[PDB]
Amino acid sequence: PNYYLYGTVLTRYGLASLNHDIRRGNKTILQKGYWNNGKIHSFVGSSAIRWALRFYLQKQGYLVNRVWDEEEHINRLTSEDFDPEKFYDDDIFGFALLPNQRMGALGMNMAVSLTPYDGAVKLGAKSGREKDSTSLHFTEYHATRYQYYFGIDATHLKDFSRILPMIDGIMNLPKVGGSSNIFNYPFCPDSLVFQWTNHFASYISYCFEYCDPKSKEAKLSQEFIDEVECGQIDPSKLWIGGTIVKDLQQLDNFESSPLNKAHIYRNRNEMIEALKTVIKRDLGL
Amino acid sequence: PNYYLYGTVLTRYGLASLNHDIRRGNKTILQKGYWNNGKIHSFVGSSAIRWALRFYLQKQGYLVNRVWDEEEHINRLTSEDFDPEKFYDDDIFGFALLPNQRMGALGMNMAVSLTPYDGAVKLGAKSGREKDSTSLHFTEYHATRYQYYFGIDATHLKDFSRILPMIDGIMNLPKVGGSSNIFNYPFCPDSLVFQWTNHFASYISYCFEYCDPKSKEAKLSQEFIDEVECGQIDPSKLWIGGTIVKDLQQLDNFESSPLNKAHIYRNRNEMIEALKTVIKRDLGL
Amino acid sequence: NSEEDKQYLIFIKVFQQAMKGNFAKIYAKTEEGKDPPIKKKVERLRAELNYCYDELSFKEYLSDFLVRGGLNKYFNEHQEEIALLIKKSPWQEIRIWSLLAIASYKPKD
Amino acid sequence: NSEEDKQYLIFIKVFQQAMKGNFAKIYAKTEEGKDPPIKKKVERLRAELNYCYDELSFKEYLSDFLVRGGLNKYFNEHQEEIALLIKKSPWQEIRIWSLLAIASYKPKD
Amino acid sequence: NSEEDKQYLIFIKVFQQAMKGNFAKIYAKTEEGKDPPIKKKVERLRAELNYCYDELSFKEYLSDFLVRGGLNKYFNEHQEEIALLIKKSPWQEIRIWSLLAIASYKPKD
DNA sequence: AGATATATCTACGTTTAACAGTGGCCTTATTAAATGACTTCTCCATGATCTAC
Repeated sequence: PNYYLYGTVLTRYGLASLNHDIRRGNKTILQKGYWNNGKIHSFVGSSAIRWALRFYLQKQGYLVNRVWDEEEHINRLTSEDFDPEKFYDDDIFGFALLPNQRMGALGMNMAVSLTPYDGAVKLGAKSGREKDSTSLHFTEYHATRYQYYFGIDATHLKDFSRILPMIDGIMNLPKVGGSSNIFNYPFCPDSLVFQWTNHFASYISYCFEYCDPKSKEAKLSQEFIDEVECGQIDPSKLWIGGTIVKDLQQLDNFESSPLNKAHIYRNRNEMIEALKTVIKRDLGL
Repeated sequence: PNYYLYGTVLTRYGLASLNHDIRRGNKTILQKGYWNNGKIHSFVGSSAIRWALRFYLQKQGYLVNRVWDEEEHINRLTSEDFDPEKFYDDDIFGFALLPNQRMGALGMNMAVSLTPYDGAVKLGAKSGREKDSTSLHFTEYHATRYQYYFGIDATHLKDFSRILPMIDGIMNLPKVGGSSNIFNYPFCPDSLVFQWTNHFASYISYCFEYCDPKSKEAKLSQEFIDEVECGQIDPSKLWIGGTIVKDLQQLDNFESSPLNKAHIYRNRNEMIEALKTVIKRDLGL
Repeated sequence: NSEEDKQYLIFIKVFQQAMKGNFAKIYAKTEEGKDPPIKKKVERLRAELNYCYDELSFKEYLSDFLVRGGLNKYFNEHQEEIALLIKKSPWQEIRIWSLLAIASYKPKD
Repeated sequence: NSEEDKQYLIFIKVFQQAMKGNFAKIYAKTEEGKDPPIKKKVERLRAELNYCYDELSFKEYLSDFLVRGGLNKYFNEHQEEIALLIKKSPWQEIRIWSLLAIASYKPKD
Repeated sequence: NSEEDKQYLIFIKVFQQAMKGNFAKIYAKTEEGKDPPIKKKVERLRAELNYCYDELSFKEYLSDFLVRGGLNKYFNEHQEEIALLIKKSPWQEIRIWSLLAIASYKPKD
């Protein structure tokens, strides 16, 4: 068949400055753009999470064509010819050297900020009376939960068993490129909405919304719940876990809604184990 | 094997004017921004804690590249060629020339105020008569406890034994940059939440949360415990110590809760000694 | 213009009339000497307004200044609108409006 | 809308009517061609309103001033709402509302 | 809601009914075209309420006022709540409530 | 038993006056980024010539 895995992930609450764009003057602007309701939100690029997954695969001991020398801060190639059969990163993320190119199983979108960006900035200055042009500086930061959408094609993987390490990496994502010295923002998931279906149609993209414009509440969006009510997006193929489970269970008439008969687990590890068992049963692994 | 030490410690109650922002007029603006529940919370820069740890390392042996003069108010470099193999400072905090550039072993987040900041302003005058433009001025303070989150990659240290001095310094943090003359705020911690695990997945972010507007109760949280109850963040990997232990032991059903079987020591020194023993055993020091 | 802009304009005029009253009281009380202080009074008013740190103190100072001003024709014609505007809107925005009214004070020819 | 704001507005009106009653009282008290003290009385009211030291102070004064006002229809219409508003709420906000009312009685005359 | 505020409101009503009885008594006392002294009676009531020196003073006064009011139906249905509220709570708070009731009786007639 | 007129004592006076801060200051220094990168491949149009039917 043709099985695919789609998910929208929400991160914890903390101060983040992970995606500084081209800075102006003395202030290091973090990249931002418009989103729901026309309010500016801060974005963390999908390439950063792809790099984080590559680093996870490198660290866990898998082959990985691209080796990242941490001390040299340089990237080296184990072999000049890409071999998706042998290398996990070439299998999943694809390649184009300019065969020659691969489509790439993992398809990920940007990481948006659940809460609009007010414009908070932080001043940093070099200590000591001896002050030069590089003495003081301003760094922009944001206190938000980040949400990104990803989609992978199980069939497109050259080795079907490679889907397990990618899921493990998503649940155990290493540092996402940012400023860990002064804004160490953990990108570990704390609420998932996963869909594992044979049809492609996906209705879980950015299914998270804020209760108040400046708050750490992170309630489920009305559109997603309503669409589950209406009849599509089969609850048997739905996988929701994390902190949103409590809010869903505190909703009224929850025992009667179709959300009740969907895979919901308070502990994320249990939901991941169940989804991995389902995937291994479906793909003959 | 990879190892990380994530922790969030809480400061004592007292007045705070540590991180003046811009001094708009006569008001030395204590730096602040929005936080949980959309209330303005005062902030202490993470670079301040990094500087405090640098000063602690310099004060007690522990060869460092950057020597703080304490008399000329200037920073001197023993050797411009940063050598993380020898200096503690380069090995721990990293460097950037603008060579190797390191990565930094310690990742810090900005300290947040556990209580919202209303106005907390203070007058200032200079003796009497012959008054000039410098005679009248204002200073903002804040009477709360501060909370920040930090994380070290243990394996990334060039010398694995260098993790011990940072723990000693965090337990014994010197003056954090701020108006020590007028508002002498000790940054020593009174309640610790440390976790020592072998995978990056890093919960125990700013768990300490009490709100209760103007008070000093400093209850732990509801979500963190929820997490602890659910099954992740296994208690064997958790370390809780400080005055928060007294509140924790008074909770009902604490004997049956999974939080009981975590490493809980009311005295901070005992918990720190136990954590040091565990780290030394695990890293082969 | 929308209703909020009209309310903001009446608030500006109300503050200006209050300053008119206060300056008139200053002129009457200290007619002795070459000239009563107004520029120093304006600077002190700005310093007091910038001193206010939260909603309670700033609203206290604003109400005290408003009553000290005297009869307020602009605040006569619009009771409920301006009262609700003062109570509801965040105190910082009221501070901007008061400072703008201060800077916009047209002297009486 | 926002019935708390409605109660606040009707409290402003109640205080205005009470001050109207006290103005009628002082106008009745004065005799001959002497100028009835109104500016003096208003300044005295403002000074006593500013002078207060929490709870019992200025709440006793609020109640006494309302009684001195006499028959007040706006307070007649709404008993429980204004009674609860006076018993509850921090006294400083009630002072803000009363001061506003001082500045917003002048629309009546 | 908020049962203590219920006690406060029923105390307000009890005081209003007692003063209604007192007003009926004094209206009965007067005869022929002289204006029955009521505004003067209200002033006397306020002055006697203001005059007190804690505990026994103003408590004997409130009891005597309730007695001279006559039969109080609300007091009849709410004996225990009113008595417990009177015995407890600072006497200044009860005086403030009584003054609010003094200004709260007009909608009765 | 039903319908109706009558009787009920204080009370009063409930502050008069004058003021509702006078002065002086409303930040002094300094720094206003430090680096390096500024697409990456291919996909050509047209005519002479070779060659198969």
